[PDB]
Amino acid sequence: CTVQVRLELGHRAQLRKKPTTEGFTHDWMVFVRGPEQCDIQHFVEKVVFWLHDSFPKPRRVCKEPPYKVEESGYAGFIMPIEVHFKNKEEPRKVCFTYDLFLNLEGNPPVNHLRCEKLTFNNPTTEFRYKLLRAGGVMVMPEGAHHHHHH
Amino acid sequence: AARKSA
Repeated sequence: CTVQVRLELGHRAQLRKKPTTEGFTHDWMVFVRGPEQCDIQHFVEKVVFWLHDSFPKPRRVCKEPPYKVEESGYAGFIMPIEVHFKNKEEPRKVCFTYDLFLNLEGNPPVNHLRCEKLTFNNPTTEFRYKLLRAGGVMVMPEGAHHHHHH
Repeated sequence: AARKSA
């Protein structure tokens, strides 16, 4: 038994004309979502966005869609992102590292997107049900039989 | 651009 399912990671960034009072030059938004017409809430319990230490309360949790964070800042950084599953066995979660980069003056706003495919070996029937409700496919080996004589 | 680190 094998279940394959997909996730989307992305972010948008925009250069401000006039910086904020804190000197922030960009407004940005980072998100986790499913492919077109796939509600990952079926199998995702929560998403934790680990912002840089310079933000207040940088451990940002989304327990329900939209799974996203909207902020303002002056510099890009690598953002660890944890997608937690509605699963009582391991794996309980999956960890990504996302490059939240900002655009230079003269380049268009950022609209970056990533597609990630998760593969689970023999998930519990309850969890595999949730994955198949969100665009997954289940694959099960069977006994093969040849079509010709020898 | 400038970046931040951990």
